[PDB]
Amino acid sequence: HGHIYAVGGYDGHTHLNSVEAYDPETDTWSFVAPMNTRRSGVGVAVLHNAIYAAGGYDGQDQLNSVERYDVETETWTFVAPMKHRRSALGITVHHGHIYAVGGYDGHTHLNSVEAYDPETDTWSFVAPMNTRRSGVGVAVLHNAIYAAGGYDGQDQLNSVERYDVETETWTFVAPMKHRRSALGITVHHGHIYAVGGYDGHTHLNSVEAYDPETDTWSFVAPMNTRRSGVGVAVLHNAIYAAGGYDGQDQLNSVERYDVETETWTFVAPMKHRRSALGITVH
Ligand SMILES: [Ca+2]
Ligand SMILES: [Ca+2]
Ligand SMILES: [Ca+2]
Repeated sequence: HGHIYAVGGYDGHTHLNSVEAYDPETDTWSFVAPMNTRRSGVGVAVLHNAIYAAGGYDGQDQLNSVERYDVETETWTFVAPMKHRRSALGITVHHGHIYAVGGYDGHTHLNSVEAYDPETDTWSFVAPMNTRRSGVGVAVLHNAIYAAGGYDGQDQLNSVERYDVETETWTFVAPMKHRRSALGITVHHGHIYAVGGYDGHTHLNSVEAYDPETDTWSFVAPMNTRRSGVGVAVLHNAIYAAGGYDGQDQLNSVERYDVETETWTFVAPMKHRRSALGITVH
């Protein structure tokens, strides 16, 4: 449907159940049906033409609940809950399944990983990561899921792991040049883009890109704004960075990276400021 969906987050006072969608044809945001549950630190993905919002924090607990938006009915419906409560988890989709990666359960930072089967409406565990990671960024590239950065309970991480769906286990790949917790992670062309985050000292406007052909990370032009708790997605050959936290304020601004001009430019802001939001393209 070629729209960017911005899901939940925290606006500085409220944990949001609000959802809005960006139309690139008109450069405008409009609101969507709100979720059943408030969710900051939420993970979101699209599976068989529906948007899933998994985990997060509702203002009182970390969540194992998971809800599913159908664009036709404009309704959010709960599906089976995750086995682990997870805020600041990563969420992605591979081979018809949703993968919930890491996160924080209210006491522990998780290395556990669970997969959702929409045909049986059940979650199952898969291989845990080598490293515990909340505030992790995930994405899929070819036959693998990548988990980059995050926070292991005491350190912000620059390490990066790859889940090979054939070997069914996680292995380390080249680390990021910067440590990044609460970063955004997305895939463009054949590369993984790591966007923003927090390095233990400041909130980052920097960006770097992973080439699987060479197992190396390289510099890309930084964004105009520092953003941890940012959501990122690709739409029509451009990368969008929406929301986050610049070190002082939750953000409603949105920037778009053009790969030709290597330039970030602001587009229309969202109606709500959202740190620790989910962002996906539907
Ligand atoms: Ca057009
Ligand atoms: Ca089916
Ligand atoms: Ca190759």
